[PDB]
Amino acid sequence: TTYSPKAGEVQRKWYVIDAEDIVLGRLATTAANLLRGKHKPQYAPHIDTGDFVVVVNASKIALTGKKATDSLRYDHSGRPGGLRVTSIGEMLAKNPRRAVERAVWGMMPKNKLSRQQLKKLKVYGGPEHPHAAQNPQPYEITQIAQ
Amino acid sequence: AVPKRKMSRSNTRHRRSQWKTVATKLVTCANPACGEKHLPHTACPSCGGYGPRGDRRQVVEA
Amino acid sequence: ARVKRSVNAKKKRREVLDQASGYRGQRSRLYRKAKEQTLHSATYSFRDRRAKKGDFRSLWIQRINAASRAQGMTYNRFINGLKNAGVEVDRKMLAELAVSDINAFNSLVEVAKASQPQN
Amino acid sequence: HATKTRGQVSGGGKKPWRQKGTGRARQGSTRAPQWVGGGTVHGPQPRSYAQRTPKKMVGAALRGALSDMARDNRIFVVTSLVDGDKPSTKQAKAVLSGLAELRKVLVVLDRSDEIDWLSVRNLSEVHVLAADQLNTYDVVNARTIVFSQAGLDAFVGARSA
Amino acid sequence: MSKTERPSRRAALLGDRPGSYAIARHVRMSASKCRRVINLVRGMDAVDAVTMLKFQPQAAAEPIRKVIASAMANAEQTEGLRADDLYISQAFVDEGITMRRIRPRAKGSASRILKRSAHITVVVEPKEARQA
RNA sequence: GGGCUUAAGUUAUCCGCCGAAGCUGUGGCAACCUGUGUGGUUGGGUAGGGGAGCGUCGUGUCAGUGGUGAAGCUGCCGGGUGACUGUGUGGUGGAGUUGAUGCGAGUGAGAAUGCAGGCAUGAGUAGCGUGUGACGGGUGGGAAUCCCGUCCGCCGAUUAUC
RNA sequence: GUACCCCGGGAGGGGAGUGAAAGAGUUCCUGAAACCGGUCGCAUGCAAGCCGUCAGAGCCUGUGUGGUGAUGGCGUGCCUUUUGAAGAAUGAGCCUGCGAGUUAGUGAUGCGUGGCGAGGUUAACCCGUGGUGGGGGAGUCGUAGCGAAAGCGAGUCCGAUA
Ligand SMILES: [Mg+2]
Ligand SMILES: [Mg+2]
Ligand SMILES: [Mg+2]
Ligand SMILES: [Mg+2]
Ligand SMILES: [Mg+2]
Ligand SMILES: [Mg+2]
Ligand SMILES: [Mg+2]
Ligand SMILES: [Mg+2]
Ligand SMILES: [Mg+2]
Ligand SMILES: [Mg+2]
Ligand SMILES: [Mg+2]
Ligand SMILES: [Mg+2]
Ligand SMILES: [Mg+2]
Ligand SMILES: [Mg+2]
Ligand SMILES: [Mg+2]
Ligand SMILES: [Mg+2]
Ligand SMILES: [Mg+2]
Ligand SMILES: [Mg+2]
Ligand SMILES: [Mg+2]
Ligand SMILES: [Mg+2]
Ligand SMILES: [Mg+2]
Ligand SMILES: [Mg+2]
Ligand SMILES: [Mg+2]
Ligand SMILES: [Mg+2]
Ligand SMILES: [Mg+2]
Ligand SMILES: [Mg+2]
Ligand SMILES: [Mg+2]
Ligand SMILES: [Mg+2]
Ligand SMILES: [Mg+2]
Ligand SMILES: [Mg+2]
Ligand SMILES: [Mg+2]
Ligand SMILES: [Mg+2]
Ligand SMILES: [Mg+2]
Ligand SMILES: [Zn+2]
Repeated sequence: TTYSPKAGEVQRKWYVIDAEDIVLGRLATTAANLLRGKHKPQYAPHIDTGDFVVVVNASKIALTGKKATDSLRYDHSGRPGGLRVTSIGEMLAKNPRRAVERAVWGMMPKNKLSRQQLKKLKVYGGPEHPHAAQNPQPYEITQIAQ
Repeated sequence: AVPKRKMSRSNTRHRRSQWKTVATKLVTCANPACGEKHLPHTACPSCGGYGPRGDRRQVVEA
Repeated sequence: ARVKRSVNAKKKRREVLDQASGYRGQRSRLYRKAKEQTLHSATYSFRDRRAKKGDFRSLWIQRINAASRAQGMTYNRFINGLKNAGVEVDRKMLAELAVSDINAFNSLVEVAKASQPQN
Repeated sequence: HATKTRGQVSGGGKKPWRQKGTGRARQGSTRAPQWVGGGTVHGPQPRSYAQRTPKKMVGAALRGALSDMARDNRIFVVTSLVDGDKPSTKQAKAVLSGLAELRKVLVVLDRSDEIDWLSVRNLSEVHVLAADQLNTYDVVNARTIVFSQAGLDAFVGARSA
Repeated sequence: MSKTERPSRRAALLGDRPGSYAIARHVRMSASKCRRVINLVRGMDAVDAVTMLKFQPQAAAEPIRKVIASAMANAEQTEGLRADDLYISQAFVDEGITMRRIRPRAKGSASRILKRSAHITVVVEPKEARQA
């Protein structure tokens, strides 16, 4: 019988990513991987084994090309003529948490568990966060060679 | 119009459970010699009386 | 020789309604609906018995990847290194090690590293 | 054994309702076979089951049935089973050449062995036959055959080489 | 078979526990309309239940009340329990015989009318059994 | 789809990996052919052809069996490759019926806007068929709806009488 | 065929009696399913569901097997009829019962099997009042074919004894 985690068996850690000059896609892939515990040998798709990810400097996220103006985010209220459009630059300046959360949510399985795990992603546009009681540890986005 | 399909047991019971009443509340007669339950702001069936303990009046000869 | 159908007929109905003994609504009460659902259940279970191999292999591969990336090695390089080293431990036991005996898994990671082409 | 077809059931002459417009299935009669009280489709009708078995086959089968228990030494020949009037007790005692169980008494004619026939009639473990009515079923059914002398004479004279 | 304790209503409703019960069978009222009142009456103290049912506007309050009273009376005769220390431990309504009738509609049509009945069962126990 | 040019884009090349019920491994089953002590090949399937069986009822025979409890129904614990099933074990039930081998079928139902019965859904929903009743007392377990009385209203070429 | 007592206007019930059995109480043998409920265990009020299947925590139970099942993957009913249907093509509200390849020919034509064999077999009918057994060979198929036929015949016909 293959190992399966039991409820609260796997401990969930707190991490803080400094999103200064980090591309939005890189940050979102890394955050989605951390939130779902994909870096752990005790991974299970049905049990939340992921960690808490705090992202600071979310207003300084890097965008390449003309994305800050030409890359659009859409919302619809459901009633006719109820479409709103904004750009990712204006989202990052105005509501960086919403921008980062949209980018991360697009990168997770469309689940009930994923909706629960996205609540662990705390996003702040400034360099400071209020979660010093949880002692988030720094996380560096890095690649493994070959 | 006419129902398109048979309603499921879950939905039928969901709607049907709301067809219900409430229990009548009842209050004790203020008359010491009656002490029987009656409706609030209603004359007592057992003694036909109404009012507080001090100033009682007879509403029904029953 | 007039025969009555009930004694022979109720046997399959009892069987099917026993197989449908957790289903929701008409599927657990009526023989025809339960029969349709048991047809679907048989198709689903035959398909999932074959897909179980791939599902469990995917889970093992993910766990092996996670445990070998903590040692600075990707899964593809780890598997190629174990193939070149001659250690034929399959992904089921590799994942069991990666969860239960992480030191043995890390030693296997070192074995795989030493057996890479390095080119 | 007989049943009634849809034409033999009482009534059912007229169409129950109109072909179109009623919202009901099309019916032509009330005695159609899918109706409660309607006709039976392929139910039994009177028939005879007698088969035209070749004579040689019947004779050979009776021969083999007799031989099976001639080689088993279960065939006995007696002169008679009773003296005088008709007792069942006396020939019941006499048929104890074997156990009184599935015995067949082969006597001659309906008159030459009237006394023997009436004696063995009530034993209920004895099937009594005339020699001219020997058949395979009664021989394969029997555990012993007890011929009377004249019964064996009649059987051997009737059929032989 | 050749086993003891043939099944009985008391063994299934009480089972050697003190208390009693009553059944009103073939009450010419629908089971749902009786249940609308039985749900109110279940679990209550028996005297409170009968006094409340004296004031309940529903038509099913008069049958059910009688049943409760009968149950109480039974408990006062086979068990020696008093009426004021009894509570309605169980209460349920089952369906009885439903008569078929015809109501003539327009255009030569006849619609079906179902006259439903109900069996009302009430089981009363001493108040000390409420938590035990 | 998220997101991607800091390619996760195109392109050439090299090194790995993932990926099916394919192939290999291991453990069962089955059809045909073949030397007849290796085994080989094969086993998706509608119309359709061929082969072999499960269950129901009646029945010859044999062996039985049943109030120390048959049938039927209903649980639990098992069994077979399938129809299915136990000679396991209860409950209910109250008079039949089991196994072997043959014999005969009114022998198997999910559907025909199929037939009969019973019961759901809509739903405590629509309707309760032109309208004027009110009060006092009585009867009664129970009264808006019964009886009596008093007010009031209604028909009156008819809500009258024959 | 339920005396008598209790609640009730009654209906109904509860005690009690008769009975082997009354949960055999006249709606009376057995008493299935749909359907209707009471009780207990688990789950369920952030969730998109052909309602299952595989993976799977937790709880209850543990009669160490069973109930439920958060959560993850996969997953568009059944039948008919179609090139193609989850189909917004047909039919089906549900359950129980019933409802469609049969029977007759000394029919036609095959096959399996048994008997007899250059032969096989009887029909009506007769005897057995005792039946499923015996007789009955009239007929019928095989025994030689070819030709319109006369006819000839291992040949015959078209043909000229080709
Ligand atoms: Mg709804
Ligand atoms: Mg595979
Ligand atoms: Mg006719
Ligand atoms: Mg006609
Ligand atoms: Mg008839
Ligand atoms: Mg009319
Ligand atoms: Mg294969
Ligand atoms: Mg095949
Ligand atoms: Mg076919
Ligand atoms: Mg015996
Ligand atoms: Mg039988
Ligand atoms: Mg048999
Ligand atoms: Mg049939
Ligand atoms: Mg059916
Ligand atoms: Mg039907
Ligand atoms: Mg209803
Ligand atoms: Mg309402
Ligand atoms: Mg409505
Ligand atoms: Mg309304
Ligand atoms: Mg209304
Ligand atoms: Mg008046
Ligand atoms: Mg006037
Ligand atoms: Mg008596
Ligand atoms: Mg019983
Ligand atoms: Mg009955
Ligand atoms: Mg929730
Ligand atoms: Mg979706
Ligand atoms: Mg076709
Ligand atoms: Mg077409
Ligand atoms: Mg449709
Ligand atoms: Mg549809
Ligand atoms: Mg059509
Ligand atoms: Mg329809
Ligand atoms: Zn009072």
